[PDB]
Amino acid sequence: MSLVNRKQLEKMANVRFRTQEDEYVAILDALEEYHNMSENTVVEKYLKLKDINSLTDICIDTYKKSGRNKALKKFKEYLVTEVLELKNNNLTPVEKNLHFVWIGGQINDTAINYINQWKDVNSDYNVNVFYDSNAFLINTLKKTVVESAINDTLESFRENLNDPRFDYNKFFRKRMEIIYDKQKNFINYYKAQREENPELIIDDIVKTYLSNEYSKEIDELNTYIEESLNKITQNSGNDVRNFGEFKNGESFNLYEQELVERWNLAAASDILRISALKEIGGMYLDVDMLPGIQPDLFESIEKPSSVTVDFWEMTKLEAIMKYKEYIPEYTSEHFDMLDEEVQSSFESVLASKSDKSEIFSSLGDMEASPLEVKIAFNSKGIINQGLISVKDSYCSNLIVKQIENRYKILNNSLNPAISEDNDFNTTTNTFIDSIMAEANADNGRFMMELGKYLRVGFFPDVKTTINLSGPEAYAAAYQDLLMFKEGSMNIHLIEADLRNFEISKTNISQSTEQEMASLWSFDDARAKAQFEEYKRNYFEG
Ligand SMILES: O=c1ccn([C@@H]2O[C@H](COP(=O)(O)OP(=O)(O)O)[C@@H](O)[C@H]2O)c(=O)[nH]1
Ligand SMILES: OC[C@H]1O[C@H](O)[C@H](O)[C@@H](O)[C@@H]1O
Ligand SMILES: [Mn+2]
Repeated sequence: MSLVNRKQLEKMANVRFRTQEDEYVAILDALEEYHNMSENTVVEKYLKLKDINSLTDICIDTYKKSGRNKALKKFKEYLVTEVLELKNNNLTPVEKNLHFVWIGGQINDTAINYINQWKDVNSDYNVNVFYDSNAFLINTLKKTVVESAINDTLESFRENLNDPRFDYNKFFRKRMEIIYDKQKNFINYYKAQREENPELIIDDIVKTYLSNEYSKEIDELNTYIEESLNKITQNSGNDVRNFGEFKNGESFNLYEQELVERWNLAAASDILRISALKEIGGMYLDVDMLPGIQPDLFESIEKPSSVTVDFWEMTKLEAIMKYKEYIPEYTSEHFDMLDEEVQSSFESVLASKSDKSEIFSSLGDMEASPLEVKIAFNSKGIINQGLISVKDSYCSNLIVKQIENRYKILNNSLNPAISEDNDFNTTTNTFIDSIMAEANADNGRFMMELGKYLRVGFFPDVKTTINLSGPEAYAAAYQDLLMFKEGSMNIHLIEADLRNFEISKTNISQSTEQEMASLWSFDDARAKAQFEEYKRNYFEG
């Protein structure tokens, strides 16, 4: 399963009676010396593969009317196969680090209780829980602002709360306008202050703002900052403000854009996590992820037919937490819908086990390609809630580059829109017009997905983050890898290509309670339920 030799290819692209051009002879040359490269690093072999590819597309280019073009194009495919061979066969130890991120406010007990499960079965792994010591008040800032906007929109309706269609669609639309205006009022303040006193940290600007505009007590905010700092210190805290390579890189301004202006802590988390992986190596996990259940644990209990495979994965966890109680206040919602007979079997199995290690598996020694970042999977494809990479992996670099390039395209259209000082609607329309003018056949779908950006976290079903800093940057990077290029914007890879980068399902339990509620986004059914709750509160409060 090695790949084609110098004269093995030379008989493949043999065209009768016609001379061998310089750029063709370069392919063969580079190909032979690749086979003498069993001294070189895994990266050096990829870069030799990239170049053979860069010479082959340059041979075709110059000779559009060449008989070699059929074999020259079949060779380009053999090169892809070889990357996949280079990746799977040449594995190095993954650094024993677990990376979590919680930024924007205090860490809640739930996250720590999830994190501690990883701690309890991975004593040989170092754990970082990343926080930003300048920015404990963003979550407070957003919540105050959203609630102020909730109350203002309801003040607008009220005499029309009954009817007709002052429905949940209309509410979130109006609320968006108010939110935009408040956010832009804060952003303007932030920038006025940073220009005046460049020494002021995020939280200083924020608490002064909350005091001036929402009558919050600075003393209580200060107390909150001090408690949050103490709590994260007690829990493997690691400060973004001491991560120097991150502070000084080209992604820090983007990270702050998301933190300070957009209040999207998931997008800020996306930008930081890949950088942690690039700089330290190891395994990244969202705080709503729990260890993998032992393969042979529930092997005696059979999934009944009246149950989703995903319902079953949820119940497996809930049965562990009902009987072993590892995580307090874990839901039993789905477990309780089972039979007597089926609930009995779970207790009976969760009985013969005494150690947490008989329930949850350990990561132990892991290995990956110096080329790759491994990514978790769910039914909708790849997902960056789990990631594995060795320090300075080739992909970690390609993913960083993808994210920065995606932001460069966004900010190029967004910023001129914003720096005209208009309301939500006009700014949206200018922004979209601009995105539309810069769109082309290469970046089309991605551009369509960018136009909802001003609404992220504030309106139902707005997922822009996925295309900017999330899973799509990862797919683009894998395509960069497999196509010997950089800057893919048009994803043509299918499921089978991406499967090469999967973390095995046994290493993570993804079907957790906290996974089932998104911190940066919300669907329509949730938006409807929220609307109705807010009306009641307004009526009763
Ligand atoms: O206030 C917040 C909210 C989210 N996050 C980060 O964003 C990640 C993704 O959150 P979530 O799992 O809700 O996103 P989802 O899986 O629904 O896309 C979390 O794990 C945290 O790392 C954060 O740091 N602070
Ligand atoms: O990229 C946006 C989000 O996408 C995914 O759903 C991940 O669960 C989360 O870690 C990330 O923040
Ligand atoms: Mn999640």
